[PDB]
This record gives sequence, structure tokens and C-alpha cells, in this order.
Amino acid sequence: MKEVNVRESSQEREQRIQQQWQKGNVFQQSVQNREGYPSFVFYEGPPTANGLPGVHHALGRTIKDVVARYKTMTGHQVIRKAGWDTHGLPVELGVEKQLGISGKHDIEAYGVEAFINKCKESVFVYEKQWRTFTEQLGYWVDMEDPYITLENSYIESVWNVLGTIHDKGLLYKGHRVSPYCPSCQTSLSSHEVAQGYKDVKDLTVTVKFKVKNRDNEYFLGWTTTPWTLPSNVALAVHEEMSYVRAEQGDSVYIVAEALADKVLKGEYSVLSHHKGNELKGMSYEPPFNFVKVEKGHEVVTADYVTDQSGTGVVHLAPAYGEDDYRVVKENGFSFVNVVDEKGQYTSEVPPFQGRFVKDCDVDIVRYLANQDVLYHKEKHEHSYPFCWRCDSPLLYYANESWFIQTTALKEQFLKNNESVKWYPDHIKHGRFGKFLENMVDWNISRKRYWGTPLNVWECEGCQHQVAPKSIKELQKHASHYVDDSIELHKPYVDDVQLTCPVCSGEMKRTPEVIDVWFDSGSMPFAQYHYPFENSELFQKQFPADVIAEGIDQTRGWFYSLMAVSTLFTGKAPYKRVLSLGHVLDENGQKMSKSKGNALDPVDLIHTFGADALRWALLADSAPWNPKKFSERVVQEAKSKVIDTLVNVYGFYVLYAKLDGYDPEQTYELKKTKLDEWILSRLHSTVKRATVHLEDYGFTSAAREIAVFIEELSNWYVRRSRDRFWSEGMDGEKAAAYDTLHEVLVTLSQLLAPFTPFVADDVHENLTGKSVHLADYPACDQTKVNEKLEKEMAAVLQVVELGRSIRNTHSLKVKQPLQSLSLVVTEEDVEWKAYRDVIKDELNVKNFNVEQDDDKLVSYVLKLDFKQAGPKFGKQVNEVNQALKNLSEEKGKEFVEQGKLSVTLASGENLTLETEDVLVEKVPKEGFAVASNGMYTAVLDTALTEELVQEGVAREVIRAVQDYRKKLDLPVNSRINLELSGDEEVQKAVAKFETLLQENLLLHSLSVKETIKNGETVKVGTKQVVLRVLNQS
Ligand SMILES: CC[C@H](C)[C@H](N)C(=O)NS(=O)(=O)NC[C@H]1O[C@@H](n2cnc3c(N)ncnc32)[C@H](O)[C@@H]1O
Ligand SMILES: [Zn+2]
Ligand SMILES: [Zn+2]
Repeated sequence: MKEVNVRESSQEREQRIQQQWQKGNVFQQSVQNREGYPSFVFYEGPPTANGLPGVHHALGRTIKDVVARYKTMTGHQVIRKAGWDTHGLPVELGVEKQLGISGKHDIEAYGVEAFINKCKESVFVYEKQWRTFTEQLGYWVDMEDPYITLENSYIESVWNVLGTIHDKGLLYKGHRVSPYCPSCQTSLSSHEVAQGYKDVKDLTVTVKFKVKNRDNEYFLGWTTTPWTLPSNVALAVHEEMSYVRAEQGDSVYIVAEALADKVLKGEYSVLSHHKGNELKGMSYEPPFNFVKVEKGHEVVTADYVTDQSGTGVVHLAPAYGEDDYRVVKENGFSFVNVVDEKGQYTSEVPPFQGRFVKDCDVDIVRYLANQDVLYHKEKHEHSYPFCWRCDSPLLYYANESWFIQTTALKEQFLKNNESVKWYPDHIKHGRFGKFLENMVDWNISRKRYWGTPLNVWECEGCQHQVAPKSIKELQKHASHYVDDSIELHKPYVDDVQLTCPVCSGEMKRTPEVIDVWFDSGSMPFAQYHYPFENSELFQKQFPADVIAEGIDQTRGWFYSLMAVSTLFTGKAPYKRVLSLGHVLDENGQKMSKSKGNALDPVDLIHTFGADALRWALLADSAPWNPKKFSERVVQEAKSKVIDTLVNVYGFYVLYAKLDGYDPEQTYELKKTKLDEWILSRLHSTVKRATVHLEDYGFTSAAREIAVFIEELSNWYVRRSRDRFWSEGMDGEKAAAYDTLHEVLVTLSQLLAPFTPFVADDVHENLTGKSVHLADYPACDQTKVNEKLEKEMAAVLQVVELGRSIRNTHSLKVKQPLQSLSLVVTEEDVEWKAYRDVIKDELNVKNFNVEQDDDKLVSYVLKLDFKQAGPKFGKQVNEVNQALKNLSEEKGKEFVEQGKLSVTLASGENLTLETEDVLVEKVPKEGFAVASNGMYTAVLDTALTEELVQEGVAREVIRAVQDYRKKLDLPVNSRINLELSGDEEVQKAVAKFETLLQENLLLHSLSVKETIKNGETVKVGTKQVVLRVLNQS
């Protein structure tokens, strides 16, 4: 073993260990050495390469590393291939800001290929930043040969999946009303929309719709989106609902019967009752006549019209509502659109042309009143969808898109999810399960440039569709030569046309790229270029035994994985999911926010070490709920856990070399009770940590280990230092080294998945082997002594009670005290075995165990004025004083009898009720008491001259021992000590001359009145001059 003497920072140690991993290929060998062992299949969720890693990203990568390392140590081969997510809006928008451009026109003017080259350069910069962060965090994952979603092989496997889906008829193009981002200028998927809801406050209005061929008759239409009014095509009523023609003032309004008293206030008279199918066909005048509807502006029947809200008459604009689109299409009404792709009004609405529709709400109200059509307005606080990337409000916009028909397999989705073990369990039928139950088809087409091209070619002649699964299939159908090096990106694939197999017409690729979530959801099949390569390796690496990512993936990777795999293969791609809560910064969620909530993880790793950061993330709180994180918790983890292990390890190394201990040599072992306790605590910790890890309880396993580390340092090592400091290699010293060597080897093995750097530093120095190539230690039940653990735990509580009393009464442990009395309610612990430990630790001359406190307490009596005040009238204070005058035995008799009589000064004797007297139990004179309820510790706090002088003698002994180290004197050299002090020190030294000689290797001791050129030292509140003249 090597030394720990030269001061090494945490960063220096981890850098040294990392280089040791590099030169030994330990990560690679920890996988190869498990060849033939059962597989544990793990998929890495690919971080988006669009920003710097933060501290919040260290939680997931720590948890993944713990599982992989732990599963490797318990006899599994865990292949770990890193991945980077490089396509889509999360990358495109960032690059646009770097270039100072925005929108599809700016990108096309910039040049599609030039813009894409900027995307490739940006993601490459972030991959290196992420890779450096991952390596220094100690998350072992293969970033030398990662899967990257922009690589041609990866995209080709995505094409094969999409083509196979298309073969099943589950990839279709359709004109549907979809969630749409006017800024990004593309439709969005259902899971993307579920990530961008915010509370808004807008206006829902009621508008008069004057009936045609009638006078003073106005329909009362209702809408939550006033900006859709210029595009009105129809009014919807429920055919079986009841409506009334009610006159109000000079006008007559048509409104639902059940809502009339709410819509019409002040004064109205109901004339006639009508059903919904009677009002069907009635025409009216639009609130805005800017646009013309060739077949529309009538009243139609829709079954979703509710009488609980609104007026029972609903304005329908087919281009901005799925229900509106359906009903208008059913009745053969004209489809009209007044909004461009940027969310702005077209020329068909002159007064607001070129304005965002959701910004015209205020002006729409004014135009309504000025045209004599407005009737009501009310506030609406509701959740509204916003773009999950650019935070723009979304619109529901009729648009032609490509869909994956996930609803066709919805039953298979739910079946696959039911086979998944979720952590926490509530995600399974909660956040994830509810999303599955409300499934709509997956809108995958994005009118963007950087992403996986949607591999569907349509014939210009007959609209026949061809979806090449591969470059070879693309080459086979192409009307021109397609080189083998064709890059599966825009615009390169846009220059490939195919000859139609039906009519020999020209087939052109649809221009869109696919949702970025499809890329990552395809990674089980695309990370190994399946089915083009690695068919056998893919089979051994599917499905995953676990994945672990943040809770946002329930609307992300968790869903896209499930959807791609179910559509492609029908099977669940994972057996188990760890859904991780998000890391917070004292409040908000860490992210690439404007505030930039996240801290620099590399700076923290540099300052406190990756081990400390990982331990804080694992032990401070569980990973399932939102986690407030602080640098302070990392600092505490470094000093309490990591530094503690290093010191104990360095303590073992220093004295093993000095004593020449060799674990390969055979010694005589006189193992003490403290050795048996810590060994029992070691294997009990091994058992309980393993049980937690088997159930993915990292927090509980870490906390169990931290308890053992505190016991190892504060109790076992601290109380065994003399055996390491002693001179001869006797049986008890050999037992100390043997015990501590086993503790360090096994504890480092226990800690390897948690704190891989410091664990390997201890293990490799002690054993010559990497801890990460080792087996996870097994519990040796024969070394578990439950009684010894129980008794020692009681001893620790008693010691803690004794320290509490000494601290309370300012009695430093260096000052011996006469006795400690322990009142145990029951004879449970064999206290005789631990008498020497308790007396040493608390510095008491006598330790006595009592069944009760009758000899250790007394009673004083008082009066409860709230109870007995009025009863005794004015003699109350005389009675209260009379109770306080009572003897000790009189007070004790009262608590037994429960009845007492006080004799006042006048000779009058008054009887005291039980509830009239307040009882106080006080410790005997000179004693002090602390109790937890199970154990009551009574400490004799009274000091005698002999106790004070012994304490002074102890301080003199310590002062001499410290001045001896300062002079660098040999350990074995009898000194001639000269000592000067006042009479109190002189008397104490004289009286305890034997004690001083037993603790100091003194050839002579001389008490001089004054000392030439002496060293003044502090002995309590006194100054003592010392001087050492080496014997000749
Ligand atoms: C599985 C990864 C997805 C396919 C996608 N590339 C993605 O979300 N990539 S990421 O880089 O933004 N996220 C990386 C991981 O970090 C989690 N995460 C993101 N934000 C936080 C946060 N504030 N606290 C804790 N964990 C968080 C993600 O869920 C993902 O596991
Ligand atoms: Zn957007
Ligand atoms: Zn054709």
C-alpha cells in the first residue's frame, strides 16, 4: 500500500484515480469480465446537445451510474453506450439566436445547408461539454463510441422503423386541426403540448347574432376565443335541448331555456319554447362581414353543445377547433381560414391584417360594441397551451400533417405499461397512465430543416406513397443515381426523386422532418443500427431492464420509447422505470432559465469532489419528489462522510507501515468486544444496504452506510487508537489491524457504486485490485451479533446523556467526577461488560446501576393557585410557604399517601387535597440528572479538592506530553522534567506523583521555584513553566 501523507485535494485524488481508470481500461474491463454472466440491460437517455450541463443533470447520471455499477458488482454484465440527442426544435432555436435570425424565411435566406452546418457545429461543442462533465462525475458510459441521432446509421434505422410502421397503414397524412406554434411555425405533438400549459386570463364574450328574415330577433352566440369571430361559419345548438325566444326591451333574443335567467338580466319575458332541431337551418348575420362564406352562416346541430355554460348557441370557426371542423364538414359548409402560418390575420380581415390573433382580443371587443352586436364579456382563468421551446402561446390550427396512428394500438400501450414496474409506483397509473388513457394520434411532421427527414415519397401523378426503409431501398426506386454516401438530411434527400411503381410518375419526398422525440424513442433499435447490423447484440440488449430519467419524460422519452416500440414491435421496450424528481434552486426549477437557476457542476466537482456531490444527491433526500439542492449539503457530505473515510483510511495506512502489519502474514488475533461490535455493524450494514439497493432505495442505503461510517470513526477508531499507537505487535494490536483492514476493504466495496473515486482509492491501495472489478460484498451472518449491537447502542445513549449533563453544568470531561448512577427500568443490558467504557468516556470514578431513583431524588412541594387559590382564601400564601417549609420525608410521604395537612403559624392545621399541591422531583444535593425516558443518568457534580487536584494532575500530564511532541523527542527516552508553578499545582503534582510517573517516561521530575529559559504553558487558568533536560 502507498501513503496518504502528502496533502491531496479532492480534485487531485479524483484526477489521479481517473487516470488510473484510463490506463487500466477499468470501465471496459468491468464489462468484459462479466461476459457469460446474466445480462442487465440499461438504456442511456440521450441528453440534448443544446446547452451546458447543470447540477440538476447530475442527479440522473449519478443514479444511472449507481445502478450500473451495483448491478455489475452483483454478477451482471451491464453494457453502457452513451447517446446524444442532436435534432429538432431544441437545437434549431438555439442556433437561430446565435445567428441573429428567426423564422423559416430567414433560414432559407441564410441557406438550409449552411444553417444545418451551424447546427452540427453547435451540438458538437455541447457534446464535449457534456462528455467532460460526465467523466468527472464518474458516470461510466461509453462516450468514445456513442450513438448520435444525426449519424447516418442511426437515421437509417429510424427510417426502417418508420417504413415498417407505414407498411402497417399506421403512418398517414391528414388535414386536421392540431396544436400549432405560430412562432416555430409548425404543428406539435400531444406530449409536447402537455409540457407547456400555463394559467392565462382572457375574455369569453356573448355576441348578438341577428336573425335574417326577421326583425329585432338576435341569436345569443358564445365563444371563448373572440379572435375567431371573423371566421364564423355556423352556430351550433343541441337538437334535443330547449331554447326560448325571450323579449328584452326592444329586442328578442334566442337562448337556451336553462341559461336564460343567467344570460338575460334585469328584465325579460319568455315568449315561446323551441327545441334545437327546430332552430336548425335558421340564418343570421356575422358579427364581422370581412370574409365571405359561400355555404354557411346558419344554425346546425352538434351533440357536444352543453347547457351548463355559455348560451346553448356556440360560434363555430372550422379552422380553429376540432369540433368546429367536424361539424362544418358534416353539413357541407365552406372551410375558411383568415390566419397565416405566423399566427397573423390575412388580408381577408383588413383592420387587423398582419397582427397576431391573440393580441387582437382587446380591439375585437371594441369592434363588437361599435357594430351593435356585443352582449356580454367575462373573465376566464384557465390553462392554455404554450410552446414548450419558445414559450409562445399555441393555436389550434387546421393544417396538413403526418401522424403515427398510436390510437390503433392503444390497448397494446396499456398492456405494455401494465408490465412496467414504476418508481415511484404512482406514476404508472398517474402521470404516465392518465396520458395513455387520453391518447390521440402522434403528430410527427415538423415544417423545419434540422432533423430526421420523414422518409415518405408521394407520386405527383397518383399520390401513391413509398417509404424507403434503407439507403438501398432509396437507391432502388430513385429515378437518378443515388450515391452510397448520401446523407440522410435535408436538403440532400430533397434532391432524390423516385419513379412511381404504379404510374411511373415523379415521386417527391414530403418536405417535413420528424418530431425530435421520435429520434430518441427509436434508440433501442437505432443505437445498434438494427436490423442492418448487430442483430444478435440487439436481441441481447432488448428490452431494457431499467431506465432512469426525470419525470418530464412521462411526456417525453418514456412515452416516445413506449410508442415507437409498441408500433414497431408491439413489445414494451423497458421493464422498469425510475422517474426522477427535478432539482430546485431554493425555489425554482433548475434549467437553462433566464435566471439560470443551475450551478456549474464542474466547479462543484472541483471544489468538493464528485463523490461528495454524488453522496449529497443520493443521501440528502429521495429522488422521486422535487429536490431543493444546496452547495452546503455537498460541503457537509465532503466533511462528514468523504473526509471521514479518508482520515480513517489514512490512519490505517500510516500506522500499518510504522508497525509493519501485513494482511498476508498470519498473526495471533485477540479480537476485543469493540472489534466484534464494529464487525457486526459492518455486516448488518452490508445486509441492509443490499436490501435497499435491490429495491432501488439509494437514499436509505446511503443513510445506513453513513451511520456505520460515523460509528466507525467516532467510536471504533477513536476508542482503539491506543492499540494502533502501542509499541508491540501483540494479539490485541493485530486484532485491531485485522478488524480495520476488513472494515476498509468491505466498506469501500459497499461504497463503490455510490462514491466510485474514494472507494477505488482505498480498495486499490489496500488490495492491489480495482474495487469496480470486484464483487459486491456478502453479509457474513456469523459475524452479526444482534445482542452486542443492542447493548452498545444503549451504552452510546448513556454516554450521550452523561455528556449532556457535563455540558449543562460546565463540567469539562477532563475533570473527573465521583460517580454516575444509571436508573434502568428493566435489567435488559449486561451493564457490567461496559462499565470500563462508561467510566472512561464520562470520566467517573464509579458507575452504579439502580432499579429506581429513590436514593437519588427528593421532593419539594408548592401550591396550585389555579386549583386551591379560592379554597384557602387569604391563607393561600401562608399555605404555599408552609408546603415549601416541609422536610424531605414530608414531601416523599405526600407523593405516597396523596393526602397532606399543613400547620400554619397560627397553629391552625389545614388539609391539602392531592390536586392542591404541585409536586416537583429534584435530584439529591450535588447531583444532576438527564433522562431520555428509557435510561435516567444521575451525575455527581460535587467537586472535592482531591478531584480538582487529580484534574490538575491530568492537565499537567497532557501539557508535558504535548511539549514532548513539540521538541521532536524520541518516543522512548526518559527525560528530566523541570516544572514551575504555584502551590496549587505543586500540591497536585506531589499528591499524584505516581499517576504522573505512570503516564510520563520521566527519569526525574523537579519542582523548581523559577526556571531559566523555560517554556510557559497553560494548565487550566494557571501558567506552568516546563523544561526538559535530556538525561546523560
Ligand atoms: C431522456 C432525454 C430526452 C430524450 C431529451 N434529450 C432530454 O430531455 N434531454 S435533457 O438533456 O434536457 N435532459 C437530461 C436529463 O435530465 C433530466 N432533467 C431535466 N431537467 C431536470 C431538472 N431540473 N432536475 C432534474 N433532472 C432534470 C431530464 O429529465 C433527463 O433525464
Ligand atoms: Zn414555438
Ligand atoms: Zn404514381
